[PDB]
Amino acid sequence: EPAAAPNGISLPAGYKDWKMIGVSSRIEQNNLRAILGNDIAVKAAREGRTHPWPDGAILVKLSWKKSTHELFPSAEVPGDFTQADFMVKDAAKYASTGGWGYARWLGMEQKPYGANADFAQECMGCHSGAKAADYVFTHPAKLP
Amino acid sequence: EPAAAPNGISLPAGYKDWKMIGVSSRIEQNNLRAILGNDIAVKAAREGRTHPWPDGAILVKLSWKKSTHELFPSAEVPGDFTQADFMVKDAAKYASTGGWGYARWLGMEQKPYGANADFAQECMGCHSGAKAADYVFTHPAKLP
Ligand SMILES: [Fe+3]
Ligand SMILES: [Fe+3]
Repeated sequence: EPAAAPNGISLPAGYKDWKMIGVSSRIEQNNLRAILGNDIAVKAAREGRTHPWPDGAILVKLSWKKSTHELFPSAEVPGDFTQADFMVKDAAKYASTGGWGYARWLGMEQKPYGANADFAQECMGCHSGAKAADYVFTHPAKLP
Repeated sequence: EPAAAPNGISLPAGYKDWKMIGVSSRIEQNNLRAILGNDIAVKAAREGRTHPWPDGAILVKLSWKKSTHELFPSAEVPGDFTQADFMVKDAAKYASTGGWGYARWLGMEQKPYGANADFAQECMGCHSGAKAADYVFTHPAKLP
């Protein structure tokens, strides 16, 4: 089992089996990302209950290096897995980080990120830009 | 319910709840895609049972136009939904098209694509390029 994050959050088991909320590509990072969520999160996302997200909602963003497909150079496809970023909603328990518990695990080896238990202030530094949207940038992708 | 594709393939129910296989960005279309699969596909993907894919495997590629996040411009994020493309493995039934049943539904309106029952030959036009990988371009994204 991977080590916990320095703020005590354990790696959510089973996140590879979760349903999709969106996808993204970060230009500046040369990364492709999938955004998944547990069933609490997915229900919320689909029903628009995101002001705030419900307690128990977990979002995960999975990041891979962009490569190009060997048979189809215009297709940018995942290569190396770089990290898994989580946000766990618990309004009471993480009230100091805006009601979310942040945690990141690096690579296939899944080393928990962060020098100490205050690493999540780094997350907050950017995520506070989405404070109006409960610190979540992702808009759930449209599906019929 | 959406109409069946011209070759008789019905839209698979609950595809939006399928597990992820991968993601991609197609430079020449300015889209983002999510590649999901039914549980047969996902089990095959994860175990490397892709030479060939087993009968019953269904892959779906969901496509959105690329948009830029209003709060973070270097993040390309899904805009409008443009199409759902499906490949249904049945080596006997779809022997004429490489053992795969192809089908595409367009837009939020889920209009079946194709002029007639032979529309899949278009798909085979490019997919034949991936014949060494059982006509599947996608390489499952690697996760821990
Ligand atoms: Fe973030
Ligand atoms: Fe295709």
